[PDB]
Amino acid sequence: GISRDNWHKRRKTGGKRKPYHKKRKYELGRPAANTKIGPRRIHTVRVRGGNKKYRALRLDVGNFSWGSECCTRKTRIIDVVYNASNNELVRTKTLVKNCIVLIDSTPYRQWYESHYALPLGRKKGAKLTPEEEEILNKKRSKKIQKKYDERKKNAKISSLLEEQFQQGKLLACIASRPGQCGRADGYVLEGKELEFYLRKIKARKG
Amino acid sequence: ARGPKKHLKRVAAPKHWMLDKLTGVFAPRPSTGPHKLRECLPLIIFLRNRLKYALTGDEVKKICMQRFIKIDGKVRTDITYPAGFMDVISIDKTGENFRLIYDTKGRFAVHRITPEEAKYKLCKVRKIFVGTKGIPHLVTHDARTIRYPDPLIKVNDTIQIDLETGKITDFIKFDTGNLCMVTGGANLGRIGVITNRERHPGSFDVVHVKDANGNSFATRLSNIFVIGKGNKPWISLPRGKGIRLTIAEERDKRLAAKQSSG
Amino acid sequence: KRKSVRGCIVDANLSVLNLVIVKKGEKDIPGLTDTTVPRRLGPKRASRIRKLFNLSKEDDVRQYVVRKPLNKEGKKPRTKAPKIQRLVTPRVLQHKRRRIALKKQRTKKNKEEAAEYAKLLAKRMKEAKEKRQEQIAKRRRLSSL
RNA sequence: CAAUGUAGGUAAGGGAAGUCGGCAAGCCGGAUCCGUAACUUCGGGAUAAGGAUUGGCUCUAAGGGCUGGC
RNA sequence: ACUAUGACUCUCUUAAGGUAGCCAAAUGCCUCGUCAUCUAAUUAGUGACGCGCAUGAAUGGAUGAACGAGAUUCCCACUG
RNA sequence: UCAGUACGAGAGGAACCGCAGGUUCAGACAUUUGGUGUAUGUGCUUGGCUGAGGAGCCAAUGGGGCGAAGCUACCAUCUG
RNA sequence: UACCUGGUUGAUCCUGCCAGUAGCAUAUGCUUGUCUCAAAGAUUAAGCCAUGCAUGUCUAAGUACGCACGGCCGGUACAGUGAAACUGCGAAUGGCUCAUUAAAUCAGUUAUGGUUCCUUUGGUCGCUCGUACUUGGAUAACUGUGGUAAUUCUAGAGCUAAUACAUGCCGACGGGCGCUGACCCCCUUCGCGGGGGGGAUGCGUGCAUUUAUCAGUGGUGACUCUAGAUAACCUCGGGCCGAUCGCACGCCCGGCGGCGACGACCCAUUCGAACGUCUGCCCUAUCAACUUUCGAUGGUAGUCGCCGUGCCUACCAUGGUGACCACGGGUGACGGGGAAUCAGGGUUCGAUUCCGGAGAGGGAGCCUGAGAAACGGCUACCACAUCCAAGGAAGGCAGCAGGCGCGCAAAUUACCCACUCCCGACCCGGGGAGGUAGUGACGAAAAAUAACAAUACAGGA
RNA sequence: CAGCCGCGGUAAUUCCAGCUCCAAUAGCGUAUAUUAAAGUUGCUGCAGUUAAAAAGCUCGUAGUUGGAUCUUGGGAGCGGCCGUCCCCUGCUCGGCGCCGGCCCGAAGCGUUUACUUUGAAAAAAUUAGAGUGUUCAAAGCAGGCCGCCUGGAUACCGCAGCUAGGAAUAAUGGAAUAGGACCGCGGUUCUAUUUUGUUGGUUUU
RNA sequence: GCUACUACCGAUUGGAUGGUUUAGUGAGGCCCUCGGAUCGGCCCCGCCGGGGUGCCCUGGCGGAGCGCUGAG
Ligand SMILES: [Mg+2]
Ligand SMILES: [Mg+2]
Ligand SMILES: [Mg+2]
Ligand SMILES: [Mg+2]
Ligand SMILES: [Mg+2]
Ligand SMILES: [Mg+2]
Ligand SMILES: [Mg+2]
Ligand SMILES: [Mg+2]
Ligand SMILES: [Mg+2]
Ligand SMILES: [Mg+2]
Ligand SMILES: [Mg+2]
Ligand SMILES: [Mg+2]
Ligand SMILES: [Mg+2]
Ligand SMILES: [Mg+2]
Ligand SMILES: [Mg+2]
Ligand SMILES: [Mg+2]
Ligand SMILES: [Mg+2]
Ligand SMILES: [Mg+2]
Ligand SMILES: [Mg+2]
Ligand SMILES: [Mg+2]
Ligand SMILES: [Mg+2]
Ligand SMILES: [Mg+2]
Ligand SMILES: [Mg+2]
Ligand SMILES: [Mg+2]
Ligand SMILES: [Mg+2]
Ligand SMILES: [Mg+2]
Ligand SMILES: [Mg+2]
Ligand SMILES: [Mg+2]
Ligand SMILES: [Mg+2]
Ligand SMILES: [Mg+2]
Ligand SMILES: [Mg+2]
Ligand SMILES: [Mg+2]
Ligand SMILES: [Mg+2]
Ligand SMILES: [Mg+2]
Ligand SMILES: [Mg+2]
Ligand SMILES: [Mg+2]
Ligand SMILES: [Mg+2]
Ligand SMILES: [Mg+2]
Ligand SMILES: [Mg+2]
Ligand SMILES: [Mg+2]
Ligand SMILES: [Mg+2]
Ligand SMILES: [Mg+2]
Ligand SMILES: [Mg+2]
Ligand SMILES: [Mg+2]
Ligand SMILES: [Mg+2]
Repeated sequence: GISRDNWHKRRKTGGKRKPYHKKRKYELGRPAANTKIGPRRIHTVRVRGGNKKYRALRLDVGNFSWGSECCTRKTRIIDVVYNASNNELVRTKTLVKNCIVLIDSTPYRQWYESHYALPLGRKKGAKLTPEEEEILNKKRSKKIQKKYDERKKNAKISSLLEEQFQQGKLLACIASRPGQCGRADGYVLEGKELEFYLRKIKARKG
Repeated sequence: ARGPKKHLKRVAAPKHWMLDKLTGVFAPRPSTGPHKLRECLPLIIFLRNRLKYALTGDEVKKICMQRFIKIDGKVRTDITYPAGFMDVISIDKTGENFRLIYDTKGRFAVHRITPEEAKYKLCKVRKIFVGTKGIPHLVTHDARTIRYPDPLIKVNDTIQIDLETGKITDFIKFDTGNLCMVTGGANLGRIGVITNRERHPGSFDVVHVKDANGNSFATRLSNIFVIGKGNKPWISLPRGKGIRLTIAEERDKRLAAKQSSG
Repeated sequence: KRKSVRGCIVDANLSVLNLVIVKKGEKDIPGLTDTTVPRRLGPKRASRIRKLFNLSKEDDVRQYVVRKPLNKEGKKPRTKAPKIQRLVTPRVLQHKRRRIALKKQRTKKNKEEAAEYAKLLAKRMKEAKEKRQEQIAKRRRLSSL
């Protein structure tokens, strides 16, 4: 099989190694998972010692996290945008670690709205006819007004994130190894790092 | 090799068991246990080779299957269970508790004691692990995991347990002045006061000792076993006191003993 | 192991056909229909016996079970029954009480043990704080000296 | 729109057995990238031999001028 | 001092008597010389042998890379 | 097949009627396989020419694939 | 016991070699009465094998409706044996050999703060807030039809279990702890306010798991250690929180109960295993420069993998070794512990009963398993072999005996688990491991084949 | 025949026989690899004018070896002029404690190798070796008193690695365009933190 | 000159053995995406019991969509 070993290659000096044994079962590698976007399909793997490994192949959602507000949520995986390893992980829609996916802003806009009583997104022009979000933002009691007005002091948000929210889509980085755990969990890109990757995309575009 | 070895040759057994050259090809392989393969003594050996009650395995099997013997306050029917140092092999029919302690030579000695003092034993602790809910756990040399101990029980200490319950009663701290059995290597079965402790990062720390007769000797911690406050023991010690007298002193005493026997 | 067999597709290139008569037709065949053979066994495990005969959870099976006779020369006639499996019997009920009193025991151990550790530890901190108060009185003396 | 010719073509299997004789026809052919022995007047031999690639469509990048580190 | 041969010597004939090298070659009758290789099989071809009917030294001898619309023999691929 | 027989010490070893097939030769035919193929039948395609698309043409049979009919081969088949 | 002698010459003295001398193996020759130990098809051919055996196993306690044996007190299961078959565990050890392989294996030395572990031992095992007085359905063994030329080859019809496979609750569990919070109260103020509390309803509410942010009980030389707080996440090809089993049978105007067996997820443990560090190996120059896009030396990001690393992928950088003998070629080289020899220095050997490695015709590939890239497990191709009704079948002694062949060159198809130990579900089974005899002048130890007296004789104090 | 020198050509101490005699004795002979002998591969330990032998000469990087020079002495007590025992670092927390100071103990730091001494650490088996009447011995690790008594030791174990002592011999640095030491003075910039009875913030000291 | 033995060159693009490799073809596993012989399960109606209060739950006899859906 795909052996992992040093012996198959040269020494530092250049001399060639004569092999002293045939291939062993510990000198073992395995085929890459390459889990793609789609409706759930995870195959399980026996390994050494009778252990388990949930190798993902298709994967629709992930438990993506917003780190600053500390409000992680399970969300459908909409699209792969960019991949630093090989542009072919961008070209062919294939999920791996360090994949820059996109996600639906709405749950984040919804949570902040519940917390601070402020708007998130809402392109300049649209207004809620149901009035449920404004009813939620208004009608505060006296006791609870001290709390929410004080929250307004730290209820500021960045323009760069807010502009995407207006658009609706957050950049997310996968962290969990799907071929390991069977999940495609990750964390949203933020701030200066985000300006960087947009600068790199601006450069890749040229 | 595709895995672990199940047999043992008669010669590879450690010589400090004093196994002979010519009776047979094999030695009895210890099952895994609380004690390492090379520091331990099989029950069959303590019985036939050492105690000499039974000649063959059929007689050991029937005596073992009567179930009188109770190792560390719990019944054990695996004949190659490694009963080790300070380990009280108790027999009920005879009314005879023995404790496995070392002679002046590396070997063990037949040091009988009464059942009253023989009724408890000692255990050196190796490491303090913090448990699943802020619950301190301990780990001894013989694999007993005791939880909720005092934080004051520390790294090189000992504890005076109870065989019936399996719970720490008291403990003796590693400090200057304490007695110390040497439990491995060249000075194996020596006894002496802790005169000085010499630190070494990386390579492990040396302990300088002074014999009752002023004969200094050093030893590394792995082969160390704390045994009492000051130079005064709380336990029964072998005849000899782990002294390891010299060849000249043995020539005089052994020879004189031959002269006394006549 | 790799072995050669023949294909499922039927033709004259065959030696046998094992045939199972499903529906009993017009004529009456003497070899087959006349000699009746019963089914050797019925549910063995009591739980499938319970599903079989719709018996309740509480009542006894021993009463309803059929037992076929045994009889030949020399020996007396006998009847051999099955091992009642899944029987809620006084012994098993004792086992049931047993695990719960043992669970009582592990819960008793965990609780008494945590309270004992809390007392020993809180007492240790009380003496350590008193000795620190002693260190502080020595601390004011040491600074004044 | 027959034979005979003259000049053109193509053929399963076999592959010079035909024949004074591979005569004639046929195989090979241009470029890039590898690789290239015997011998030698040491200049050659040399496109030696021997291999691989080659289309369409859609993109990136590197090389220049002129005026007031741009 | 096996036979053969003749290192060596003499003589007749002419003014000496084929030295170095080479071959059954484009030069050899008898001749398809004999042996080996190349073929299932070879009067051809190639490498040694030499008694050379009648080899041979500027009437030039021997070799020798590159070149030849030069003469023959064999092998690969290829083909009416 | 007759026949492992007659004959002959053995080794060895037939012949006559019947049956199944073959070689060579001659005379026909073309159901099937193959060949041919400018029905210039039909896709593809190189260079150019008709403003572009579409539909087409020239390059001495432009080139390459597959191919009807018809002629036709111990290279298919039949009969003597 | 740190030793030399003959030989070139007409004779002498030298350098100098040849032959002698004594050990240690292998073979063969001749001879041979006793007793105690004892090697034994490596050297050629990692050439080929007919035959037999060499690993199986059951408790009172996983499964009995075959009387196949068995108490007679039954009809309110089962006294008790039990072929068989399912279940479970093991068969990765031992054994045999030394062809390959030259900083590799090995030795010593350390490290895993970079890891896994069937089992053994010890900790945990009504911590979840939401039919359990116990659920579901096959299947074998059995009976009855058969098939083949041929395999311990097997098909169809009737059936049936579980500590196999599936589903799943009330319970303890009665509430807490975070958040939500209609509304309510107190205080203060002209009131908004400002201060203090509560509060319907809802969300969460075990261990284990995964990701992110915040802070610093017990450790360390130093942890991104240990532990804590919050947000939440969790594959149905479902993780745990016992749908088992045996021995006694008690105690409370059917309720509480014992001692075990077995099976459980996680944590420690043991046997150890596995990667790395340091230093050390024989001949050769008639081998002086080597490596590279098929990774050579670094870097960045990933893949795989239990982690660290060109292990693998992609993009950059252009490095690394060399007269201190690299590189390449040889080795009649598995390594070591050791043996022989000796004054002191040294020289050669070491397949071989202990350790480590590799291997079972050649190479390759894989299922199953905690553990195998297994060879007395499978699938190919190659080499070789065995039968056929012509379609097909089956194969591997570098296990033991024994045999072919090679050779100068090497043993009886013996007996036994009684000793030593090992396996298994085990108080009961098995063991060509092992032991025991037979042959055996490789060799070691001790020890007969005559001793004495008296008579003659020859000699001597 | 004879490993070699040599024997055998008619009195053969050398052949074939007999007669004797020698060595070793249940063992000896023959062959081959191999070892001491070999100061004939030599580091200890060879040769090199003439027996075999020095490049025709000089230059030359690695390799190998390299002058001299720096700490000698001192104090108290000791033994038969002589020898030996006792001593020859420095720079936050407590008691030999004594009347803030002094000393000691402890923690941390030390310009650096080779060299030498210790310990630990080393798998057993083997070797040497203590003990031990296998009837001696070769062997084994057992045995011995008439219930008891004992043994079942020990040494060597290269090389490299570690551990603490010693500092003569051999390296190696240091202050020379003084950007040189001590111990001090004052700025510029940055802060460990203590602070003003209680709510908050800063600079100072 | 004669007798015997030993290595050497030597046409035969000589032959025979292994050993690294370049290039064509390339069985067969392992992995993946489809596939779905075949065998279920649920629901749907008609003919009937048992329990409940014209409606809810169960077992049989027929059909068929296979309405949905599973192992494979
Ligand atoms: Mg043709
Ligand atoms: Mg053709
Ligand atoms: Mg002709
Ligand atoms: Mg021709
Ligand atoms: Mg031509
Ligand atoms: Mg040419
Ligand atoms: Mg010729
Ligand atoms: Mg001439
Ligand atoms: Mg001319
Ligand atoms: Mg002329
Ligand atoms: Mg001429
Ligand atoms: Mg020529
Ligand atoms: Mg006949
Ligand atoms: Mg036709
Ligand atoms: Mg045609
Ligand atoms: Mg067009
Ligand atoms: Mg055609
Ligand atoms: Mg002489
Ligand atoms: Mg002379
Ligand atoms: Mg000399
Ligand atoms: Mg000699
Ligand atoms: Mg022999
Ligand atoms: Mg005799
Ligand atoms: Mg052999
Ligand atoms: Mg050998
Ligand atoms: Mg083995
Ligand atoms: Mg070898
Ligand atoms: Mg050794
Ligand atoms: Mg070994
Ligand atoms: Mg090794
Ligand atoms: Mg092997
Ligand atoms: Mg195999
Ligand atoms: Mg066998
Ligand atoms: Mg095996
Ligand atoms: Mg063999
Ligand atoms: Mg036995
Ligand atoms: Mg055997
Ligand atoms: Mg004589
Ligand atoms: Mg000598
Ligand atoms: Mg020598
Ligand atoms: Mg001379
Ligand atoms: Mg000379
Ligand atoms: Mg000179
Ligand atoms: Mg000279
Ligand atoms: Mg000097």
